[PDB]
Amino acid sequence: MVTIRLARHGAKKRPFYQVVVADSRNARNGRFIERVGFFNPIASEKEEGTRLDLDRIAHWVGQGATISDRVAALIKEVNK
Amino acid sequence: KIRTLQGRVVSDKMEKSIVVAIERFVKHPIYGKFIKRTTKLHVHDENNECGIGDVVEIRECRPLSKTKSWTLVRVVEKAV
Amino acid sequence: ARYLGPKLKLSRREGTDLFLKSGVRAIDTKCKIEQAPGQHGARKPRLSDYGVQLREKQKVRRIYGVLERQFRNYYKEAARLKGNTGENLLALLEGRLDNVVYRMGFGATRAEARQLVSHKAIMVNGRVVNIASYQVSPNDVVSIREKAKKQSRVKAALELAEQREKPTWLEVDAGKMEGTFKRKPERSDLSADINEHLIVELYSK
Amino acid sequence: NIKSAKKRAIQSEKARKHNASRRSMMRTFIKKVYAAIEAGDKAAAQKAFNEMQPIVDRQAAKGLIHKNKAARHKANLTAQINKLA
RNA sequence: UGAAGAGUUUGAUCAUGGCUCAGAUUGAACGCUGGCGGCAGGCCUAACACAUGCAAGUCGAACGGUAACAGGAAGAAGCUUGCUUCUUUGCUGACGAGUGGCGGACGGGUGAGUAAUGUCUGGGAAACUGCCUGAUGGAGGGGGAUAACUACUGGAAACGGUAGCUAAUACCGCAUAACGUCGCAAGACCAAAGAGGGGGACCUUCGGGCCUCUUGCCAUCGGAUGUGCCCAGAUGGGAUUAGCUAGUAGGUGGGGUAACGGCUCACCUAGGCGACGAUCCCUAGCUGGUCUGAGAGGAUGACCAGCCACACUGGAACUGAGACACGGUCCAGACUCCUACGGGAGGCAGCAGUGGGGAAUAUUGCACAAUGGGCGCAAGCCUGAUGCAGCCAUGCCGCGUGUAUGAAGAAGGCCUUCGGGUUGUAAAGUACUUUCAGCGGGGAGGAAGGGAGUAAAGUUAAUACCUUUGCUCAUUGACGUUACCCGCAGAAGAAGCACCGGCUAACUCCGUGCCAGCAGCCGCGGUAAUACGGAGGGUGCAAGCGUUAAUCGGAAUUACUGGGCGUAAAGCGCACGCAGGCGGUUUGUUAAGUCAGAUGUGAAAUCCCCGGGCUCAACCUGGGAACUGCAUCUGAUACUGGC
Repeated sequence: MVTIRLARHGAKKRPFYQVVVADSRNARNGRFIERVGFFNPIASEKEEGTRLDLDRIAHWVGQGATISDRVAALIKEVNK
Repeated sequence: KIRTLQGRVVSDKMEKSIVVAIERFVKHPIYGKFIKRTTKLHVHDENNECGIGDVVEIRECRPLSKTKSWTLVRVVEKAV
Repeated sequence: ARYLGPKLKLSRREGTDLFLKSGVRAIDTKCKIEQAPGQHGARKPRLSDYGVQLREKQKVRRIYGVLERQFRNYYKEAARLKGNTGENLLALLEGRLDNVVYRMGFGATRAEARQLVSHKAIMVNGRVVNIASYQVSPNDVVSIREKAKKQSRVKAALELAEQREKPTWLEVDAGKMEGTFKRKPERSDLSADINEHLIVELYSK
Repeated sequence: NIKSAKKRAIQSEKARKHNASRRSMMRTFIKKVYAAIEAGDKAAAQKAFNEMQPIVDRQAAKGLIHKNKAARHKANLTAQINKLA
């Protein structure tokens, strides 16, 4: 299915996430349809350390796309 | 808009087809020199108002047989 | 790796003091009584232009005690931001933590200041720092660590620093062992008796 | 013979015979319409088609021929049966 | 995101002309030598070949059952007379094996093949698909199977067979229904399964009614992503590889297939192809990229992403939504292993290790603790995926081997008619501070997510699942003797390599004696080579340094940026000329080329330019820029092209 998921980046110990719309078929790190922003689990001292287009998420929900629990916690991390 | 070319008949030896020559007539991208660059297509026509040496106008359409997708529109010079 | 070469023989070799064994005395100096040339000056050959570059390259690196590849990194960092490779290269060496500890007066030599960084006796932003190559940020506070703030050799370095002019780009309090690094080193108070028209011919190529 | 995959092989080999017997079963009904086209007889091929559609519709009900072949089996001959009917 | 210089033709000099050096990348390899950590890389070779083990399992919320563990019971007993190990009972939870469905086309691996209609940039129209998403619809009945299990049996074995018992979300008839199809219509076909969690009020042979939620089954077509078909542009070279094909060129028809089409059989016409290099061969996966240059360009496309082809040789079909199915099926060839001689079995280019090979590449490793994927709605299970350590300077980057003071300048060396110089403020002495290390102490973060209670007129039917900003708690560690800090002495335990007469920075002195030994050029050396070996001092770089291999930057010596042909590379001996290229002026016309405006396409990573994150950098990551073009739209209209 087409799903909204966290793509794994940042390499070792301090991971960094790119929030993408992708198909769950085959390859884990396969091709990705669209990016909607970035998420940092680590303190960055900036009030835009994490960035999301919540209206573009609502547009991809408007395509019937699946949501992942880690991205629901990211929508909570921008305080909805 | 659809793709259309002007060219000339180079063989009429078969009944329901004509062999048509088309050109690029453009500069070479690393020498500025004009290059004619001729390509041949096996064009469909069951009308038989044209023959070898006639200047002809052809259109891009669906495949009709193996490697054949271009068809006749009109005779451009009308020499006979 | 460490150079381990001589302290004052090199100062004499290029006719230019390196602040090595010479920063605090004028009498009883032990500087080999300012060595007259004897029969050596009459037997000194001329240096080549390739060697005149190398004499400058080594002098400018060794006065700050830095690594070659880091001095070359500063030559790439001085090329950007309309900084001039002949102008910001000096300010990049001068802006290292191992030289900020020296210009705050905590050590009477650069090696006695680098000692405090390498022994983790310094902190910046209240955090312990062991990196001598660290580039100190503007309006940030540098201080001696709690477990090192009683050193009489640092109180004695400050007893002498109270008699010196300070860089315009920083301040320091001799009581607190603490100072704000106000700005990156500036050409309005930064000057050196080095061949600034020659350091541009380096790494090219 | 290293991933203990042996049961899928017998389920596939059982399905081979079975799917071939599904095709054989409906091909026998098609064979009998083209034989009725050879019989030159009063509505005989239309009657042979009236018994064939429920055998191709069932063979399409789980897969096998349901993409376009069932819609061919229900249209490729429907003007020829109309003749001598 | 921007611009070289220097060694070198001689008795001189100036052209013309080739050679050379400082630099760099690497799955490198070798030798001297090697302190800490993190991050990356690590069998390219023999597409040769393996003993051993691992690597892919799983759901009881589809279920005939019960190999076990809890709890109850029964019982063989056990005895300690109130309970229990037993060891049986399938009851409840739950679950080994099987039935049933999914996963295995994920996870990965190799780069042999391929100059490819494959790949890359961009477009065309005609179809097919599971989960997902949307729309419109369906939920009746029967026949009996079939593992397991039970009793038999073919065989040396791999590997099965006979006869019976047994359930479903496994099988098959009959029924039922358009959105689907046949009959100009009346009419008719073709489907399937539920499972589990909770219950207020009310009734009850307290069995069910009735309420309800989450998640499933079937019907025939759209949407996304995916897959298939067509095409223009772009890709390495050689003709001392010149002829190619005739299933070939064009067409028609049958047969098959998801669409299209030579895909396939049969036939009709007579071609088609090559000069812009077909045919043939060599080398090579391609791209984002990697590295390098100011750039045009050059070399190279490991590891990481976006596609491909392949997995002992070759052919083939089937299974699934998807497989020309690498660990699936059949068959021969080769190779092998086993044999009870009757026959059989197998695939290290998944992770280790070994044999063979080679210049050369790790453990026959640790855990599943976090993350994705798989089964499962969730608990739980699996995972050489994933997390990590071990072994390897193979690369990147930071960082340790203390700081200060200490003399006509000691002991020891090297230079030295011997004046002095230099090792050297170095040492000894003294002061002074301990990072890293070692050892003991304390010890984070990676342990969230889920779960329990609490709260919510959550939605639903307010406390089934599930959701909720929060509060409160028991919990989960391979790495690990973690990071970080404390404590204890005590500078304590931590350094090489090549070179030093010119290009070429560092300076002498001794040995070798045209012999040995160096070299890129110079040439050296025939007993003052500071050119070969060593010593003292020094230079440079440093956990590296030198050497070799490949390929680049110097290179304006392949040429647009930015050359040559009288004498220094070369104008063809001459004329003619096919194929190809260029061509005076004026007024229109169409708007291809052109120019303008605008939109899409130009992946992530990577670079450049500008920032941010742990104490820095490595590493990670936000911004700006470009991807010159390609595709399409609407204008301009000089000039060329067409008219």
